[PDB]
Amino acid sequence: HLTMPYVMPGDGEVVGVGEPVAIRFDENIADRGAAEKAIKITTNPPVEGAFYWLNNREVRWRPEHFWKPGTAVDVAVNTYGVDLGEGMFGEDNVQTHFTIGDEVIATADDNTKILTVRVNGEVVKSMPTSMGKDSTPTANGIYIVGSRYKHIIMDRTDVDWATQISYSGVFVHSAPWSVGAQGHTNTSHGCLNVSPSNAQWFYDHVKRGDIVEVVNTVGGTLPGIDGLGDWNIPWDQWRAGNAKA
Ligand SMILES: [Ca+2]
Repeated sequence: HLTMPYVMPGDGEVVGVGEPVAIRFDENIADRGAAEKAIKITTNPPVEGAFYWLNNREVRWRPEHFWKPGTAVDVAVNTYGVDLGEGMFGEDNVQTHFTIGDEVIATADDNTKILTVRVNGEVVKSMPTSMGKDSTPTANGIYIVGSRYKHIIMDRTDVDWATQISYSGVFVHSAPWSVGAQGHTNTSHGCLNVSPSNAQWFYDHVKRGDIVEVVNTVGGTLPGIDGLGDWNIPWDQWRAGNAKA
């Protein structure tokens, strides 16, 4: 009858301008309103933001637009002993403080099959890419950079320099097998294939909460409730929330 909250990002982290605050509970939350009320987010410079649930256990908070670099965020999850519905009570409080770093937005345009990395509005890197085949396309939309792996076995394929950008399993990563197609032809299951050198560059130069935007593919749009797809939910839907849904 107790539920523990877990907050991301980590205390003292510097994250990108797309990073939502995430409060994840280890049990389903029946009274989302109570949970939201128990979570106090302070921003400096102050910016309006709102809660939206990605699933029964995890709520996100973010502003209407990407964060401003330098913004400091304090999160107080004051859930200890709070009634969260159906006889479940918050086990404890948790807190985090984090800050926003540089604006890093990488745009993959299916028209050019180039991923262009912009840091604070400035092009710093361009890399040929091979995106999802027509039958398995990469969805368009805004993706948030999540975890990274120097090496990972995808699921069985060994992969180097893998930067995760969706929970659905889209990564930017080393793809030595499609170097010839990069910049020319889509060959993947959905991942953004780039050269070993470019994948290592990307891995080294991004951080959690940086943004990848995919445009002009034959896919649809990445689901807002993917896990890293938050920004695809239009603000008016996000702000309205789903506490009573
Ligand atoms: Ca109850």
